[PDB]
Amino acid sequence: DLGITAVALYDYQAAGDDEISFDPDDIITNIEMIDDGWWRGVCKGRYGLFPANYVELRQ
Amino acid sequence: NDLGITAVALYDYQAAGDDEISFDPDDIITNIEMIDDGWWRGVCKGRYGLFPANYVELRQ
Amino acid sequence: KRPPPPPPG
Repeated sequence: DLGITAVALYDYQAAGDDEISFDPDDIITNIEMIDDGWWRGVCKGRYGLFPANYVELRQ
Repeated sequence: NDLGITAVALYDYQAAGDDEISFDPDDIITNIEMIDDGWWRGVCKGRYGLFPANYVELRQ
Repeated sequence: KRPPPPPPG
C-alpha cells in the first residue's frame, strides 16, 4: 500500500506544480524511480517529483 | 564591476532556507561568488543568498 | 550543507 518508502534528508521546496515539498524527517511513500535523479511519490498528501538524492530509502 | 560575476537562471529554484534565494528561468544573478561546486552566493531580485550553481549559466 | 538538487529532468 505504501509501496517503496523513504525519509526526507533535507529541506526541499517544489519548484513547480509537478514537484512536491518536504522537510527533514518527512516520509515519502509510493515512490516511482522514473529516473536516477528524479523520483516521484507522495508526501504530506501531495504527489509529484523530488530529488532522489534528497531522501534515503527506508522500508 | 558593480554587478561582478553574473549569470542567467536556467530553471526555477525555490529557496528552501533563509540563507538561499529563488529565481525563475531567465532571471539574472549578479555579484556571484563561486564558493564551491554545489552552492554559489549571489544576488537575485534584491535577495542575497545561496543557490545551486548548476541552475544558472555564467554570462557576462 | 546538503548537496544541490540535480537540474530538472
